[PDB]
Amino acid sequence: MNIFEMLRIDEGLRLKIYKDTEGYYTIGIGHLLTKSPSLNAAKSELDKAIGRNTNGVITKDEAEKLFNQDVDAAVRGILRNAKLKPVYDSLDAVRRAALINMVFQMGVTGVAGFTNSLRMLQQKRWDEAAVNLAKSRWYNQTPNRAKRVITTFRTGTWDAYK
Ligand SMILES: [Cl-]
Repeated sequence: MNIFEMLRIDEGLRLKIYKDTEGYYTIGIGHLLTKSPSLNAAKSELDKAIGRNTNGVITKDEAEKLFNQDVDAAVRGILRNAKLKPVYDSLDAVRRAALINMVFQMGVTGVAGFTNSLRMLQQKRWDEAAVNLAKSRWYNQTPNRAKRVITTFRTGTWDAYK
């Protein structure tokens, strides 16, 4: 298991524009295109991202390229953030992946927001963190996924993704 596989499971793969759990326009492997409710806005962001006139549809390869860019950006985002880097540096590899997953879904800013949990993570207080992390909209809105990530922080293993 690795971050790529992990995330491919949590986000799925879709080759035509679609709406995420928040009703936003996305494609590929959780690649967010726009929060604009406008589908043409979406198609516009898409062609721009791909480098061609897609007409809302992309190939596998294409999606994979997006994904690669997106994991990369998420790591880097993490390392460039003053609240997050330290956390990341204190964790083990599996747990690092868990952190990366959260940033890929909700962004730096959003994860940087979980102050208390970050601290707990930093202290390696796993059960405490798990609980605290569960007290969030994230958990309430996307429970199966959040449960998987949380368990990952809690156990430091991949069992949730079996
Ligand atoms: Cl879910």
